[PDB]
Amino acid sequence: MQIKTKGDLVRAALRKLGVASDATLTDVEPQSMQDAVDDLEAMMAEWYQDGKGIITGYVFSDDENPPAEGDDHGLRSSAVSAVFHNLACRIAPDYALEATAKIIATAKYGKELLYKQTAISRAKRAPYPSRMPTGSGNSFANLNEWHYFPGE
Amino acid sequence: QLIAGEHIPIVPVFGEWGFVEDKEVYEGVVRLTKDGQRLRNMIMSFNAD
Repeated sequence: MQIKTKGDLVRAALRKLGVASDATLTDVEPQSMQDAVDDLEAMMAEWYQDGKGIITGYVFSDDENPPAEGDDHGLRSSAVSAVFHNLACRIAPDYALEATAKIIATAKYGKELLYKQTAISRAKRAPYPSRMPTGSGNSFANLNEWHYFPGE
Repeated sequence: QLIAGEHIPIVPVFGEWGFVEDKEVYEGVVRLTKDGQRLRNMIMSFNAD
Protein backbone atom coordinates (compact mmCIF):
# COMPACT_ATOMS: atom_id res chain seq x y z
CA MET A 1 0.00 0.00 0.00
CA GLN A 2 1.09 3.59 -0.59
CA ILE A 3 -0.31 4.81 2.75
CA LYS A 4 2.27 3.52 5.24
CA THR A 5 2.83 6.28 7.83
CA LYS A 6 0.85 8.45 10.19
CA GLY A 7 1.84 11.36 7.97
CA ASP A 8 0.28 9.59 5.01
CA LEU A 9 -2.90 9.07 7.03
CA VAL A 10 -2.99 12.77 7.95
CA ARG A 11 -2.35 13.82 4.35
CA ALA A 12 -5.17 11.56 3.16
CA ALA A 13 -7.54 12.97 5.79
CA LEU A 14 -6.68 16.57 4.90
CA ARG A 15 -7.06 15.79 1.19
CA LYS A 16 -10.52 14.29 1.78
CA LEU A 17 -11.46 17.35 3.82
CA GLY A 18 -10.11 19.54 1.01
CA VAL A 19 -8.00 21.57 3.43
CA ALA A 20 -4.69 20.84 1.70
CA SER A 21 -4.19 18.68 -1.39
CA ASP A 22 -3.07 18.92 -4.99
CA ALA A 23 -6.71 18.99 -6.09
CA THR A 24 -6.50 22.52 -4.73
CA LEU A 25 -3.30 24.59 -4.62
CA THR A 26 -2.91 24.28 -0.84
CA ASP A 27 0.07 22.61 0.82
CA VAL A 28 -0.05 20.92 4.21
CA GLU A 29 1.24 23.10 7.07
CA PRO A 30 3.35 21.57 9.86
CA GLN A 31 1.12 22.89 12.65
CA SER A 32 -1.85 21.34 10.84
CA MET A 33 0.16 18.10 10.66
CA GLN A 34 1.11 17.88 14.34
CA ASP A 35 -2.36 18.64 15.70
CA ALA A 36 -3.96 16.03 13.45
CA VAL A 37 -1.30 13.48 14.42
CA ASP A 38 -2.11 14.06 18.09
CA ASP A 39 -5.83 13.78 17.29
CA LEU A 40 -5.23 10.49 15.45
CA GLU A 41 -3.25 9.07 18.37
CA ALA A 42 -6.00 10.06 20.80
CA MET A 43 -8.72 8.57 18.58
CA MET A 44 -6.86 5.28 18.10
CA ALA A 45 -6.16 5.04 21.84
CA GLU A 46 -9.87 5.63 22.48
CA TRP A 47 -10.85 2.93 19.97
CA TYR A 48 -8.34 0.41 21.35
CA GLN A 49 -9.56 0.37 24.94
CA ASP A 50 -6.43 -1.47 26.13
CA GLY A 51 -7.43 -4.50 24.08
CA LYS A 52 -11.14 -4.55 24.97
CA GLY A 53 -12.15 -2.40 21.99
CA ILE A 54 -11.39 -2.25 18.28
CA ILE A 55 -8.30 -4.23 17.25
CA THR A 56 -6.34 -2.72 14.37
CA GLY A 57 -2.64 -3.49 14.86
CA TYR A 58 -1.98 0.24 15.22
CA VAL A 59 1.46 0.92 16.70
CA PHE A 60 1.36 3.43 19.55
CA SER A 61 4.39 5.71 19.50
CA ASP A 62 6.30 5.97 22.76
CA ASP A 63 7.63 9.21 24.22
CA GLU A 64 11.23 8.22 23.43
CA ASN A 65 10.75 8.93 19.72
CA PRO A 66 10.66 12.73 19.26
CA PRO A 67 8.73 12.91 15.95
CA ALA A 68 5.49 10.94 16.01
CA GLU A 69 5.08 11.90 12.36
CA GLY A 70 6.83 9.49 10.01
CA ASP A 71 6.48 6.27 12.00
CA ASP A 72 4.56 3.43 10.39
CA HIS A 73 1.03 3.07 11.72
CA GLY A 74 1.12 -0.72 11.42
CA LEU A 75 -2.49 -1.00 10.26
CA ARG A 76 -3.55 -3.66 7.81
CA SER A 77 -4.50 -2.55 4.31
CA SER A 78 -8.19 -3.07 5.14
CA ALA A 79 -8.16 -0.56 8.03
CA VAL A 80 -6.44 2.44 6.41
CA SER A 81 -9.55 3.78 4.67
CA ALA A 82 -11.68 3.59 7.81
CA VAL A 83 -8.95 5.12 9.96
CA PHE A 84 -8.26 8.11 7.75
CA HIS A 85 -11.93 8.78 6.96
CA ASN A 86 -12.73 8.84 10.68
CA LEU A 87 -9.65 11.00 11.26
CA ALA A 88 -10.92 13.50 8.68
CA CYS A 89 -14.32 13.51 10.38
CA ARG A 90 -12.73 14.04 13.80
CA ILE A 91 -10.38 16.86 12.74
CA ALA A 92 -12.93 18.69 10.57
CA PRO A 93 -14.07 20.94 13.50
CA ASP A 94 -10.50 22.23 13.90
CA TYR A 95 -10.92 24.43 10.82
CA ALA A 96 -14.59 25.13 11.64
CA LEU A 97 -15.65 22.94 8.72
CA GLU A 98 -18.15 20.09 8.43
CA ALA A 99 -17.32 16.74 6.86
CA THR A 100 -19.48 15.88 3.88
CA ALA A 101 -22.21 13.24 3.94
CA LYS A 102 -20.17 10.82 1.84
CA ILE A 103 -17.24 11.12 4.25
CA ILE A 104 -19.52 10.50 7.25
CA ALA A 105 -21.13 7.47 5.61
CA THR A 106 -17.74 6.04 4.64
CA ALA A 107 -16.49 6.55 8.20
CA LYS A 108 -19.47 4.65 9.63
CA TYR A 109 -19.08 1.84 7.09
CA GLY A 110 -15.35 1.57 7.71
CA LYS A 111 -15.73 1.42 11.48
CA GLU A 112 -18.37 -1.31 11.19
CA LEU A 113 -16.11 -3.28 8.83
CA LEU A 114 -13.23 -2.80 11.27
CA TYR A 115 -15.18 -4.35 14.12
CA LYS A 116 -16.88 -7.08 12.05
CA GLN A 117 -14.18 -9.75 12.35
CA THR A 118 -13.54 -9.06 16.03
CA ALA A 119 -17.29 -9.30 16.69
CA ILE A 120 -17.41 -12.67 14.93
CA SER A 121 -14.43 -13.85 16.98
CA ARG A 122 -15.90 -12.63 20.28
CA ALA A 123 -19.36 -14.12 19.63
CA LYS A 124 -18.57 -17.21 21.70
CA ARG A 125 -20.98 -19.46 23.58
CA ALA A 126 -20.55 -19.96 27.31
CA PRO A 127 -19.58 -23.44 28.58
CA TYR A 128 -22.07 -25.84 30.13
CA PRO A 129 -23.36 -24.91 33.60
CA SER A 130 -21.90 -26.56 36.67
CA ARG A 131 -25.27 -28.23 37.41
CA MET A 132 -25.79 -30.20 34.25
CA PRO A 133 -25.59 -33.97 34.06
CA THR A 134 -23.14 -35.24 31.50
CA GLY A 135 -25.70 -37.78 30.28
CA SER A 136 -25.42 -41.56 30.30
CA GLY A 137 -24.90 -41.58 26.54
CA ASN A 138 -21.30 -40.53 27.19
CA SER A 139 -19.95 -43.91 28.25
CA PHE A 140 -16.47 -42.55 28.96
CA ALA A 141 -17.71 -39.90 31.40
CA ASN A 142 -20.26 -42.29 32.92
CA LEU A 143 -17.55 -44.84 33.73
CA ASN A 144 -15.05 -42.20 34.89
CA GLU A 145 -17.80 -40.79 37.19
CA TRP A 146 -17.82 -37.44 35.38
CA HIS A 147 -21.54 -37.16 35.98
CA TYR A 148 -21.64 -33.35 35.96
CA PHE A 149 -20.07 -30.57 33.91
CA PRO A 150 -17.32 -28.42 35.48
CA GLY A 151 -18.81 -24.98 34.82
CA GLU A 152 -17.29 -21.49 34.78
CA GLN B 1 -7.64 -74.68 54.62
CA LEU B 2 -10.15 -77.28 53.42
CA ILE B 3 -13.74 -76.27 54.15
CA ALA B 4 -16.92 -78.32 54.21
CA GLY B 5 -19.02 -78.85 51.12
CA GLU B 6 -18.67 -79.42 47.39
CA HIS B 7 -19.56 -75.90 46.20
CA ILE B 8 -18.27 -72.41 46.93
CA PRO B 9 -20.31 -71.17 49.92
CA ILE B 10 -21.30 -67.86 48.29
CA VAL B 11 -24.79 -67.53 46.78
CA PRO B 12 -25.33 -64.66 44.30
CA VAL B 13 -28.67 -63.07 43.33
CA PHE B 14 -29.01 -61.15 40.06
CA GLY B 15 -31.57 -58.82 38.55
CA GLU B 16 -31.44 -58.28 34.79
CA TRP B 17 -28.32 -60.31 34.01
CA GLY B 18 -26.64 -61.37 30.81
CA PHE B 19 -23.58 -61.20 28.57
CA VAL B 20 -23.15 -58.57 25.87
CA GLU B 21 -19.81 -59.44 24.25
CA ASP B 22 -18.38 -62.07 26.62
CA LYS B 23 -18.82 -59.27 29.19
CA GLU B 24 -21.26 -59.62 32.07
CA VAL B 25 -23.93 -56.97 32.59
CA TYR B 26 -26.34 -56.83 35.52
CA GLU B 27 -28.94 -54.11 36.01
CA GLY B 28 -31.48 -53.26 38.67
CA VAL B 29 -34.30 -50.73 38.31
CA VAL B 30 -32.42 -47.49 38.99
CA ARG B 31 -29.87 -47.44 36.15
CA LEU B 32 -32.22 -46.13 33.45
CA THR B 33 -34.02 -43.55 35.61
CA LYS B 34 -30.82 -41.69 36.49
CA ASP B 35 -30.76 -39.30 33.52
CA GLY B 36 -34.38 -38.26 33.95
CA GLN B 37 -34.04 -37.86 37.71
CA ARG B 38 -30.90 -35.74 37.36
CA LEU B 39 -32.55 -33.54 34.73
CA ARG B 40 -35.59 -33.11 36.99
CA ASN B 41 -33.42 -32.13 39.96
CA MET B 42 -31.45 -29.66 37.82
CA ILE B 43 -34.61 -28.04 36.46
CA MET B 44 -36.12 -27.71 39.94
CA SER B 45 -32.90 -26.10 41.21
CA PHE B 46 -32.95 -23.65 38.30
CA ASN B 47 -36.57 -22.77 39.09
CA ALA B 48 -35.77 -22.16 42.76
CA ASP B 49 -32.92 -19.85 41.76
